Amino acid sequence: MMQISSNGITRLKREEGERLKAYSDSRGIPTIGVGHTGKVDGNSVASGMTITAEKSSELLKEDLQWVEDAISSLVRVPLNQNQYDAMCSLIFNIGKSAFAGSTVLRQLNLKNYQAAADAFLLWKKAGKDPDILLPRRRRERALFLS
Amino acid sequence: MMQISSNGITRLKREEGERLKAYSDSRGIPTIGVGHTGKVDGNSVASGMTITAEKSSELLKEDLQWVEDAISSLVRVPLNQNQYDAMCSLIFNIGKSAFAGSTVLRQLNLKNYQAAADAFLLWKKAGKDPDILLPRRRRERALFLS
Ligand SMILES: [Cl-]
Ligand SMILES: [Cl-]
Ligand SMILES: [Mg+2]
Ligand SMILES: [Sm+3]
Ligand SMILES: [Sm+3]
Ligand SMILES: [Sm+3]
Repeated sequence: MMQISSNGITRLKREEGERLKAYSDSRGIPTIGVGHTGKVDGNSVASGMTITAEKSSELLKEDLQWVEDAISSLVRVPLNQNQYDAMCSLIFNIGKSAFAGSTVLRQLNLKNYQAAADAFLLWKKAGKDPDILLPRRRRERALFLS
Repeated sequence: MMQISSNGITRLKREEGERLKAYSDSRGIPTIGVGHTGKVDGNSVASGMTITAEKSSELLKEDLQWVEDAISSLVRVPLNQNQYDAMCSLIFNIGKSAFAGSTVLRQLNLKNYQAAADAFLLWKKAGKDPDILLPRRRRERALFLS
């Protein structure tokens, strides 16, 4: 079945940021790679853990299973690989419940692909800045339409 | 099985912050209550949604089930309610994986309850600030020991 591509992983890494040495996120959660909070090689992520870029990518591919599963369960129209990779990036950011209720999903399921692409641009607010995610949304939209 | 107390809910709300009007968090995820990002009454959280404090408590108890499950799974020794409530607050913050690997847990299962309490104070860093969570940890430690 369809899964994120290597291009999709590179682009997502470059939107999210990669950190190959464990750190504490802004809430206090030990994290490594691209948002990996679970174990690595059977150990809890903790200060002192390092990983390779290969490991970071393989951890991300596994952590995306909920995203891929959301696409499979909710999306009822065909997606090309660029569309799929762009959707993975959006959903990994905004989360499953936000995606489930989104205009992106509604439009895609109507086979209104251009309108679905445009509706990425709605997911632009974070905190006190109403458009800080808009550049990322524009890049994802461009990937979708590629 | 054990469950969080009313006092434990009140204290956790104080630590986390409760927001009765939907907002977009620092990452862009629609959120309401005490960190609830899932659906509310069957619908996605979205701008303009407001909930009551009692609904916020209901959603928090739903969102704490993984925390209570983690304590039940991992801790094999007796806990009084204050200890339990403090642990709920720590874990809800640092996550299950971090707790599973922690000195808090290892010490607790050895029945070194004072050493477990003091190990709360290790979970103090977030982002680039080495001690930003220390005041919260001290309050949780005080609850644990009370
Ligand atoms: Cl692993
Ligand atoms: Cl309500
Ligand atoms: Mg799947
Ligand atoms: Sm490999
Ligand atoms: Sm898997
Ligand atoms: Sm500080």
